[PDB]
Amino acid sequence: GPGHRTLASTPALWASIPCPRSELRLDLVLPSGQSFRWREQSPAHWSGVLADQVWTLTQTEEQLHCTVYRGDKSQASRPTPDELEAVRKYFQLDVTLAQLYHHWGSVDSHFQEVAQKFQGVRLLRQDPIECLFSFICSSNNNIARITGMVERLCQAFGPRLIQLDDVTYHGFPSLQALAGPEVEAHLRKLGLGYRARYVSASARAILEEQGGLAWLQQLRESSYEEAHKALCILPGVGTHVADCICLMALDKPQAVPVDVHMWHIAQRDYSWHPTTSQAKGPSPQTNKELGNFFRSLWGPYAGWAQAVLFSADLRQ
DNA sequence: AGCGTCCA
DNA sequence: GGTAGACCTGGACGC
DNA sequence: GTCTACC
Ligand SMILES: [Mg+2]
Ligand SMILES: [Mg+2]
Ligand code: NA
Repeated sequence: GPGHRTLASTPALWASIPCPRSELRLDLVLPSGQSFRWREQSPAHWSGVLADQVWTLTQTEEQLHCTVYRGDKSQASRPTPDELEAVRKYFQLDVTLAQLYHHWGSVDSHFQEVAQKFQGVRLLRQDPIECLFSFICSSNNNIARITGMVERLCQAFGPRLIQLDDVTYHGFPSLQALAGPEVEAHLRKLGLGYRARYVSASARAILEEQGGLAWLQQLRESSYEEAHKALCILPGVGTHVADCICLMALDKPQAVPVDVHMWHIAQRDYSWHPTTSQAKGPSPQTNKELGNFFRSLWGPYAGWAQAVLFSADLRQ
């Protein structure tokens, strides 16, 4: 298929969004375990599926440049303002990150030192279905392997979009695509391990027991506490996966996912121990306490602060 | 040399 | 509710 | 990281 585009080579096909590097660093956000569907197919150019279409993104110092491959056999053209609005919404650019960074660093000198090096780590606003099933795949696993699982999931069950170079892009699967009684065994052949049952069972649960796709909108509109509790009914979704979905797709900025990294960070960088449990190792109680600790430290956007330290810890 | 343990 | 241990997969890497 | 089984 046609080539992945670069900004310098095809400038007619790109349009810009005002966005300084202090507000966004694509190389620190897109491969850091929020979305698993972006790839740096050319140096400094990131390609992936965003609102049912393939996009490539690249930055200059003050602008985010975007290009869209529409693949309806239409003539190539730069993104329209309406199309760019989807990219603006995905990166939540109405939130001003430099002001959050000032607050987090003011209350936390360790955060301040990390943030000096890791500018522009913000939170994507993801589709709830893509986020739910990607994070069901993430538990007790590593980002490289999760990325391959999500890719093969989309390849097998999501609609084909377009081919660029040797890469065939697919949309994320629907609930209905993942709900069949044959889907689990297929996802096992695709190497999802014991999470194959969780993906298929969770799709069935949403369709058969929760009212379908509208339930995720209910949870978007619900409090953090109510959305967090409700998600945990799903097979494979415990408190960490539920917090990932709350933070990254249901607009709960205070949700703080607590994984192996955040636990290591708490111990190493904060010398933290739980005070609501005599036993100090990970447990339902101590994981709950740690998320409350980070919220008390960083404030209402504590989950966004978590994403900064998580991105940095993947690099260290 | 590559098995087998650690780890995400 | 607290606790312990099993668990798919496959890269890192000590021995 | 979540599940299941046992206290
Ligand atoms: Mg054309
Ligand atoms: Mg559950
Ligand atoms: Na420090």
